[PDB]
Amino acid sequence: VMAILYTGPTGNGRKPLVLGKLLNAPIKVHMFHWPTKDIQEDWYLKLNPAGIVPTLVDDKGTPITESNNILLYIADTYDKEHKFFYSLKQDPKLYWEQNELLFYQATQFQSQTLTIANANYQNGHIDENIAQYVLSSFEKVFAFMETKLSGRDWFVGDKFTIVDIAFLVGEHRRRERLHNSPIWIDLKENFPNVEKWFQRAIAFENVEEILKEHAAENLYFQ
Amino acid sequence: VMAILYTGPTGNGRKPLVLGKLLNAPIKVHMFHPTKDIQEDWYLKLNPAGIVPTLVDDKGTPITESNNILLYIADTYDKEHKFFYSLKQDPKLYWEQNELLFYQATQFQSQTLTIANANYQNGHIDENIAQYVLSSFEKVFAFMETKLSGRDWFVGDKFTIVDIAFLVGEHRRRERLHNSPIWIDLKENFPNVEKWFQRAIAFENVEEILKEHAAENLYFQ
Ligand SMILES: [Cl-]
Ligand SMILES: [Cl-]
Ligand SMILES: [Cl-]
Repeated sequence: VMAILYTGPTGNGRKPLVLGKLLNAPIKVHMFHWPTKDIQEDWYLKLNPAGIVPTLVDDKGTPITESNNILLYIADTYDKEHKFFYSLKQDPKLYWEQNELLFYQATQFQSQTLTIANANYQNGHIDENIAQYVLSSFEKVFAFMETKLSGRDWFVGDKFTIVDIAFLVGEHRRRERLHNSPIWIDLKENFPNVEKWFQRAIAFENVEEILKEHAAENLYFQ
Repeated sequence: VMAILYTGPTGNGRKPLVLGKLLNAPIKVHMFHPTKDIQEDWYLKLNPAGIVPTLVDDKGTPITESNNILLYIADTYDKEHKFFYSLKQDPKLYWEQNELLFYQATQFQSQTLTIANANYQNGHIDENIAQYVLSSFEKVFAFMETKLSGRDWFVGDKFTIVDIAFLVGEHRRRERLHNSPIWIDLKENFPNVEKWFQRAIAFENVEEILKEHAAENLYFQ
């Protein structure tokens, strides 16, 4: 009956978690320990054959998967005032900007950087070849974000939206996990628009409090 | 006036090309001539990421990200919903459609094919990356094999933009990785996926559209 969000304290897991809480949506949260063998169990793979978090099981029992897609689903379903997103009829221009940035955040930020790094981290090391790939990918993503954020406060329209949630959660994760790594980049110096935007996004309502609930340590690097 | 699709001949680029051509949509296509054209100022104004493809709509607005362009062209030009499911009409299939477009872009392309293509140069790829790429493809194909079990198409009962997204990625995988250390033959372990790929390229004139390369002289095709 009631919707259930199965998730973990990760760059992808935290996105719909933040949105659901900002909306006070009737969504029960099942927070996995991290890492967990639960997502390899039969019952989970039935909900999400990709074997990744998060999964939202909706109020009819159907799984919705892919973090940035779940953002869209939760907004459409529970954000009745459109506080955190733009609908196609509401404002088509902004709707398409929102959609493209959710694809971009997923592919060019999360997938190209954090997911690749974590998949190739073992025993306190990421191989130099992968490490440089990831570093160059971060360089590209930050150049893009810096440009997009030029002359504005938020990614889309004139307010904090699901696009800001997607980007802020990835960036918060990067700072949480990679500050002590060979692939750290300090934004203060070369990407001032992104830094300014991050600080205002993390400061929005209770976003920071939500993210702190299951705070993680930096990855160890020899 | 007319919408314009700027592309190359790539895993992302052919997706909106295929849909547009299948719809006989009023979209002019310009293929750039390995190119640094996409670093030019006018192009960066349309797509600050400096990549292809970009669709500029009939009002001068750029739409980016291949799988998103699929959705936009479908909403805009697919009046009869031949190639997609709308949220209003079929919300259940709409969300399955949306999640698979995210999957194809992230797990198939970004996390796997893109990494493979970038790191396989001049017939060589570092062993550690090759191993990452192979394990990733094995997982993705297994997923697709599961999704396609007892089905002809990825979503609903017809060829859709999800099939377009997956087929273009698979076409590009074959075009670049066939004679390499990270080749995988689907016939061997993924027969559902092989059968689906053949069915998808055989759909209408898909195979023809995929053969299209830049015109020699003319700006548009
Ligand atoms: Cl996602
Ligand atoms: Cl895409
Ligand atoms: Cl990509």
